[PDB]
Amino acid sequence: FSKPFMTLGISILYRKPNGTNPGVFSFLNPLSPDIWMYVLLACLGVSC
Amino acid sequence: VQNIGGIFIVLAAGLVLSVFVAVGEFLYKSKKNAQLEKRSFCSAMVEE
Ligand SMILES: *[C@@H]1O[C@H](CO)[C@@H](O[C@@H]2O[C@H](CO)[C@@H](O[C@@H]3O[C@H](CO[C@H]4O[C@H](CO)[C@@H](O)[C@H](O)[C@@H]4O[C@@H]4O[C@H](CO)[C@@H](O[C@@H]5O[C@H](CO)[C@H](O)[C@H](O)[C@H]5O)[C@H](O)[C@H]4NC(C)=O)[C@@H](O)[C@H](O[C@H]4O[C@H](CO)[C@@H](O)[C@H](O)[C@@H]4O)[C@@H]3O)[C@H](O)[C@H]2NC(C)=O)[C@H](O)[C@H]1NC(C)=O
Ligand SMILES: CCCCCCCC/C=C/CCCCCCCC(=O)O[C@@H](COC(=O)CCCCCCCCCCCCCCC)COP(=O)([O-])OCC[N+](C)(C)C
Ligand SMILES: CCCCCCCC/C=C/CCCCCCCC(=O)O[C@@H](COC(=O)CCCCCCCCCCCCCCC)COP(=O)([O-])OCC[N+](C)(C)C
Ligand SMILES: CC(C)CCC[C@@H](C)[C@H]1CC[C@H]2[C@@H]3CC=C4C[C@@H](O)CC[C@]4(C)[C@H]3CC[C@]12C
Ligand SMILES: CC(C)CCC[C@@H](C)[C@H]1CC[C@H]2[C@@H]3CC=C4C[C@@H](O)CC[C@]4(C)[C@H]3CC[C@]12C
Repeated sequence: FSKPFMTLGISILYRKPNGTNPGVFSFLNPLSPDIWMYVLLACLGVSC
Repeated sequence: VQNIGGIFIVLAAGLVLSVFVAVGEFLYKSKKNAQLEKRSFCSAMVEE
């Protein structure tokens, strides 16, 4: 061989995992969809 | 409902407590008016 004209390295080719975006109704996520109903039935209940 | 949960219990606890004290104030104005006309049914039925 001669001297190198390029330096290598063995590594792993693999797909990037798809970063599904936090879509525009993202702020409803910190409570469960039945709890948002339970709050809504509370403010419809306690007001009655 | 597993996470927070218990604030709905004390919401159901205080409002049942509040109906109890609502009757006791209703029976208290039937008590200060008990020296006026009759014992219960005068101040009850007019305020019912
Ligand atoms: C990037 O983000 C995206 C998000 O969209 C992702 O991209 C794609 O994700 C896909 C999902 O993994 C991936 O797979 C292709 O999609 C479909 C999947 O449909 C069914 O296809 C196969 C059946 O042919 C199944 O193997 C699949 O699992 C799938 O659903 C059901 O799964 C069951 C489990 O195997 C299967 O078998 C049943 O299993 C039970 C228990 O084991 C019983 O035995 C039962 O009897 C079995 O039937 C179910 O049958 C199956 N249901 C149905 C209705 O099929 C698929 O079309 C595709 O290829 C299939 O079909 C083609 C048709 O010709 C054929 O070419 C294939 O051989 C294969 O049969 C794939 O499976 C996509 O590849 C991927 N796309 C890309 C570009 O990546 C990525 O996940 C994200 N990327 C990263 C890195 O995260
Ligand atoms: C503290 C106040 C409480 C109020 C009580 C009432 C609460 C009653 C609520 C009850 C449930 C409402 C939210 C649903 C549950 C969210 C989970 C879900 O899966 O939905 C998802 C579908 O997107 C939707 O469909 C969301 C619903 C749309 C209407 C939102 C009205 C806002 C509430 C009106 C309040 C204003 C008036 C208030 C009074 C003046 C949302 O998630 P995503 O982002 O779409 O994820 C996918 C994105 N992606 C596809 C790219 C991957
Ligand atoms: C006294 C006691 C009460 C009496 C009983 C009465 C009976 C009541 C019993 C009710 C039982 C519960 C049934 C509903 C269950 C829904 C949960 C769910 O998973 O679905 C979805 C809810 O996401 C929504 O789409 C919500 C609807 C829009 C939100 C706005 C509503 C309030 C607006 C403001 C309020 C103003 C407040 C004013 C205050 C003065 C979430 O999943 P998804 O992925 O989004 O699904 C998409 C569906 N889609 C495609 C059709 C869109
Ligand atoms: C005042 C009223 C209108 C509020 C809304 C209705 C209340 C009474 C109901 C609606 C759904 C109910 C909850 C449904 C599920 C559970 C899980 C269980 O393991 C304990 C009770 C608990 C936590 C319930 C408590 C009472 C509850 C919150
Ligand atoms: C705990 C229940 C069962 C019995 C006690 C009820 C209490 C909360 C009620 C009964 C009598 C009420 C009082 C009766 C009259 C007056 C005068 C008015 O100008 C201001 C309110 C005031 C001062 C009321 C405040 C509330 C009161 C003290």
